[PDB]
Amino acid sequence: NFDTSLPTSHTYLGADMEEFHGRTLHDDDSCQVIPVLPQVMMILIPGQTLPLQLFHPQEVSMVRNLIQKDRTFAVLAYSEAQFGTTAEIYAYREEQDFGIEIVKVKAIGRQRFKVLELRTGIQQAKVQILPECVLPSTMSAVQLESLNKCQIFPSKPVSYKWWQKYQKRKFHCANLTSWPRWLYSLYDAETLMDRIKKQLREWDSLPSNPIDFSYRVAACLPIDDVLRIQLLKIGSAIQRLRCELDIMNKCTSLCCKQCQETEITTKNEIFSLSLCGPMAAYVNPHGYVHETLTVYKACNLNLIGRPSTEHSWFPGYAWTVAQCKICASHIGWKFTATKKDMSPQKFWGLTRSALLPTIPD
Amino acid sequence: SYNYVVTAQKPTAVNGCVTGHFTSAEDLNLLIAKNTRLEIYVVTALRPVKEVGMYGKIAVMELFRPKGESKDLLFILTAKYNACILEYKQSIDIITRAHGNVQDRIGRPSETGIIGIIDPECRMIGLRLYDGLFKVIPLDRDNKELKAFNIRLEELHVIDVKFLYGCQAPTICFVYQDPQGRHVKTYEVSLREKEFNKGPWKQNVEAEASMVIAVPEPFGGAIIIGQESITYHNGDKYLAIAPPIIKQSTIVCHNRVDPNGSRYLLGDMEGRLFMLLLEKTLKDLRVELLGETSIAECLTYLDNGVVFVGSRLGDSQLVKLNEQGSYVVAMETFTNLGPIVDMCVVDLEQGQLVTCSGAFKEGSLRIIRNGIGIHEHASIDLPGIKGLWPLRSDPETDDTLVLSFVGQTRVLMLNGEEVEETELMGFVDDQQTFFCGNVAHQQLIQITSASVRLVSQEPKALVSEWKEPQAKNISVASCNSSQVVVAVGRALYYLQIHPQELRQISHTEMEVACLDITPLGLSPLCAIGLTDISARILKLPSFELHKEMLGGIIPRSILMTTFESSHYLLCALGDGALFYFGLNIETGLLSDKKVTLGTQPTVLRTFRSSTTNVFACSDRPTVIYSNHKLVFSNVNLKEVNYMCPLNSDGYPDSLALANNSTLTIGTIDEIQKLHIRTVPLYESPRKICYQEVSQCFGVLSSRIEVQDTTALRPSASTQALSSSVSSEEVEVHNLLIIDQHTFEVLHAHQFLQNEYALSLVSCKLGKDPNTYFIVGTAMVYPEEAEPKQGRIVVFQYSDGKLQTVAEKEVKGAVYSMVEFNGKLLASINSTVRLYEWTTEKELRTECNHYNNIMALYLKTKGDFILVGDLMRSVLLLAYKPMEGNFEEIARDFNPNWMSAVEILDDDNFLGAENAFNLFVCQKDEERQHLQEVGLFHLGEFVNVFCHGSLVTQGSVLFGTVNGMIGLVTSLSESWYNLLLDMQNRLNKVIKSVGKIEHSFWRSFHTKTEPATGFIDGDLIESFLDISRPKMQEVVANLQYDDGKREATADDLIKVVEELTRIHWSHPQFE
Ligand SMILES: Nc1cccc2c1CN([C@H]1CCC(=O)NC1=O)C2=O
Ligand SMILES: [Zn+2]
Repeated sequence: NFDTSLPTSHTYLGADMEEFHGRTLHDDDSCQVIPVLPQVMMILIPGQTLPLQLFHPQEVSMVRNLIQKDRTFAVLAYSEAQFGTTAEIYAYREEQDFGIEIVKVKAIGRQRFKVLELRTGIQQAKVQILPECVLPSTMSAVQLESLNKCQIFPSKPVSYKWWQKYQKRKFHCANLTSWPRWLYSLYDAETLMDRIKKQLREWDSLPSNPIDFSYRVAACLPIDDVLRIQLLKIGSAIQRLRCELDIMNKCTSLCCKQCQETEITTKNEIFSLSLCGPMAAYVNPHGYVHETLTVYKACNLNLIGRPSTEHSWFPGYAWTVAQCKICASHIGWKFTATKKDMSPQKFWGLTRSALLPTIPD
Repeated sequence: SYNYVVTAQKPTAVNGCVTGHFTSAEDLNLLIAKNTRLEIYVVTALRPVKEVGMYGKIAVMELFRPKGESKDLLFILTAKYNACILEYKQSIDIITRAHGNVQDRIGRPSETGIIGIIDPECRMIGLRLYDGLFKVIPLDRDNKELKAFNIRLEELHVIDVKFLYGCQAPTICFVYQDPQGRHVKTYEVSLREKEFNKGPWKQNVEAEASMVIAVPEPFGGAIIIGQESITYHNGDKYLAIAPPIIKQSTIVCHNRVDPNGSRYLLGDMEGRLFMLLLEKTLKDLRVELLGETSIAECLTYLDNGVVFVGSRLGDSQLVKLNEQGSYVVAMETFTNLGPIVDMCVVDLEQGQLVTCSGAFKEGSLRIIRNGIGIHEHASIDLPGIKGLWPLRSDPETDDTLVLSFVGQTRVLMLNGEEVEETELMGFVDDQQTFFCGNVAHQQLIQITSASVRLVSQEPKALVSEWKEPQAKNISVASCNSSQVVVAVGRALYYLQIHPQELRQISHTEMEVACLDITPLGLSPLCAIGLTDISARILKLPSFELHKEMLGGIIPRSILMTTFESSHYLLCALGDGALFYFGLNIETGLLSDKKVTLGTQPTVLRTFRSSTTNVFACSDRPTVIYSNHKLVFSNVNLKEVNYMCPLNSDGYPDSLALANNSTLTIGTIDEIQKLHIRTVPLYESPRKICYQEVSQCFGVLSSRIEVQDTTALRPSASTQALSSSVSSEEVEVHNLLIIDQHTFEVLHAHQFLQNEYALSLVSCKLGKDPNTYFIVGTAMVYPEEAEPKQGRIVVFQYSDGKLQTVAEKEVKGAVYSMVEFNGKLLASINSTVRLYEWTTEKELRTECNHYNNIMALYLKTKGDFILVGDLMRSVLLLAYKPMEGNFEEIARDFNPNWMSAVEILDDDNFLGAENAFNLFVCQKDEERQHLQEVGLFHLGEFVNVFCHGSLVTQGSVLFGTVNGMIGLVTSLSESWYNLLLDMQNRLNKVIKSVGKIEHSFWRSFHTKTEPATGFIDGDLIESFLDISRPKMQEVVANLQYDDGKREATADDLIKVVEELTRIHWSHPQFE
């Protein structure tokens, strides 16, 4: 095998970046005016990491000044745009060697917002912060006071009766309400997270806070720009986790987005080469961003040009352009090992914008 | 949209219960919390003394005595973190010594909930609200604002905490859990440093230990209750028992019996009451099983071995604990409607409410009617009674009851409480009697069909007789103290009463079904009822008319009577109608005013209860009054054919009631009240609906059986007359068929093993004349998180049997069902599905709608459908008849736990949502967006809404976890504006217990926002109780509405009173 922490540290971007201890948040429902960077297209998720490479003096100004000292710009989901996410710069290097100015930055998604107005070649967006909606348990409202003492349980051994036990003791006071234990169970952050864990385990810990967890798996899920806007629209951790379980059951195959009815890969094949997941965002040399998904097998693709390690997002591997056999539409890349001792000798990296999740039959 | 929320039944379930010396140092009090209410009793060998209402859910309530104080003070903490210290004052005030809001800006509320504790030396209140922190309020005389400070806790998951006794400083003892397990620790609170100090001792306790008990100051130390073990600690002494007798369940409440701490009471999760004993210094522990009580939430030992068992799941109790080995026995029961888990209304057209109340062994049906009750003292088996008269065998008080049957009369003598049938000399007993009673000149009178008999008193004899000149059959009679007016079919005669003689005076003729001559000594006025169908008035001696006409069935009863000092005439119809006209004492003209009471013909009698009221017999018996307007008021009895007043040496100011097979003698309640009938089921009722043609209710219910599979006790569902089947604890679901009159369990159907019954409905479908019970089920497996299969079962109850008329398998859970224009509308998982009912007698899917949300809630008006889920997402849908299809109209995703929804009207939706709130969504392109037009912090968890009528526009009732019943109704914008002013001005004037601002209380809470579009009728109605100068203070700047003007106290007094009349009145506490 190879070092799984390497892809998330974006080593292909260069040697070293000055780091900033990020602590600026805007309070809920507020109206903020934030810069929007040109030619950035992606739907960015809170906690997700975003690397960039800037060449236009336009861009290079926006950031140079951003560094002092908000460090945050706005990323938009394009339908143009109804919603988006604040991204805060946590690392930055400014190379002007050969007299050519490049700015490389690593930002992280922070807050979800609703677009009010969009003014202008740099954009500034009028933006209302959407609150992260945090709810107690379903039972904390109807819970008998006498049974409060039992709400903490002995912790789970590192085994399924424990969950039957958990369900029986935590949701006991359902009897006071008009629904069963097993219903309240389907809105229980702790349960849902566990059900999601097991699926994510087949791609082999992680956050314990439901908000974080729900945002971490949100960024892993290979879905399409129209479905990504949906979860982004979602304000609740619970509804995020739920909806996320839905996709993981309902979306087994992955097809060419362009010619639509053509299978590239399946759930079975998805694996986390990156520590972060089966999917992360990566910049190419011209500054374009790709959320690429690592799979073992991929069908109906043609390979053109020569395997190359040039600017490779996976140190140790060379990339070859892969495209849909039918439509010729560029679906992603095949990665091959350069050492005969490395595990995965090949894997496919598929760009998310090129795919369409399908529920077969 | 603008709504009025008012309570119709205050919360009945007990939150907490404390004793101590509060009223006086001498008194011993029991203090009982019922959510937002606080009842104060004095213990005796319980006298209610004072009840008050917080603007707050009572979450902590302790008694304590500060140094150099003469009686205990009371600490309350509300769920909104309103603290206060309260004092009783003798008419009676509860005063606020101290108060303040102990909330923190930061702070994750602890999983184990709020915990309030006061140390033994009354130095401080210790508050555990959040993980990591321990809040301390010093009890210094000069801390009126309850300002406080926090101490950091290394331990983040504390299960339970108490201060200990007998320490050289205030000391907390607590059980906490971390990665290595569960442990007890102690900390010393350094008063000077304001910080924790290394405690006296600490100790890995039982895995499931959860209850801390601080033992008083001989032994001191702490007791720890767990799942299998009870353990004692102090310094480094240590005692551990693990008796079998506590194996079976979980100890969840406790209380100290005596100061010594020798004995403790312990309450199971399942009804068991234990006694724990400390054996003596301290050498051992022993548990004893006292027996079964209501499932206890809280226990208090009072005195003379009497114990208060505060229940939430059932009725609360008083239990007497009585060699022969320890036992406990029930003394008293106190009504709990708590968990109102579902309800329905019978007689929407009286009007009674039926609930599914309680849980496990406490499960019951509650039947709730408003009305005047009757205490019965005696019953006599005599079939066929057709008249009742009180009478007086001797010149003081009645002692004779005369009853008539078809062509027969019988006389009953009364000696105290013993009734003996006798003969009255002078009274013929072979005819049916039309009137008899006491008359003028020391005499007695019997008016039969044949003749009219004047009888003397001392040696009783027939002194004078009167019969028709042609010896004909009398059709109707009427007589008062001194006059007689008898009708003979075609014409009628006027007669008088003088000593020894009754001689005629008038001999008229008619163009007659009832008469009256009640004087308002001699009445110069006469009431008549004639194919001419009119209530005619006639002059005495003269007979020469006023009149009125009624049109349409012949009138049965007529009466002239006086309410207040106004005069009326009453005429009751043979179809069940009642007409009430205004009268003219000297003139004779009549005016105005009608009401129906029940199709069986009505009979009217006078009685005194200082003034005069009228009893009306029919299918529904009714008392009438009054305040210069007249009032309907139902009597809590099944039909009574006849009544009369009875005042005896044995039955003073009492009543005699006769129906078809029984005569009853009873006293009659002065005020109305709520009459609750309880049908214990000994299992959890889950749904109810009312099938009128089968005259019975369907009730979904479940019971808990334990593995090899068998029940824990006899249940409704195991003790039905007939029963059918479909063929570690488990759940067994049934449909019960409960008879509507006798509340017998007529039938129990039992669903499939692991089949969960979720929804129920009674209805007609398509072109089928039958009414069906229709259950929605779901298949519940432990391995399977998401429901993947379920049934819709269509049952029919004919004869004594439940038949299965049809099934429909469905690829998921049937959460909800509503009958929808003769079709069946069912929500299955995340689909909403509409079914047609064919002639093949099968449910055949017409259409189907998938949503982003699991269709938990379904409600309909006309063609509109409201779809909702646990998470508070609502969808408005429209069935399109020409499309055979659904259409989403509006939608609103706004994430909060939601517990119940209802449609108010085409454009407005009511909902209950997290932290005991109510909200209202309004319909009015991108106007598929619903607007939030009303919020209100209710203070209850609503389970069920239903359209109803208790007796403002429309009416929605709600039932609640704490057992409170509420009412919601619409107000015009004009009234909302008026009442909003009023609330604010009433807020300036009314003293609130913990000095909590009404505004803060009603503010929508989770986030916090002000209340809106809701009027607290509970607050408005208190306007009536403030002083006359305060009433005028409040109405100083209010615009009333006619055609507007400065409102007066009297305009408001009558406005608020009309308002009190739309729900049941509250009972006085004392
Ligand atoms: N050279 C070139 C020119 C235009 C686009 C792109 C490239 C290389 N590249 C990707 C290829 C896969 C990788 O591992 N790193 C990259 O940077 C592109 O997306
Ligand atoms: Zn293609």
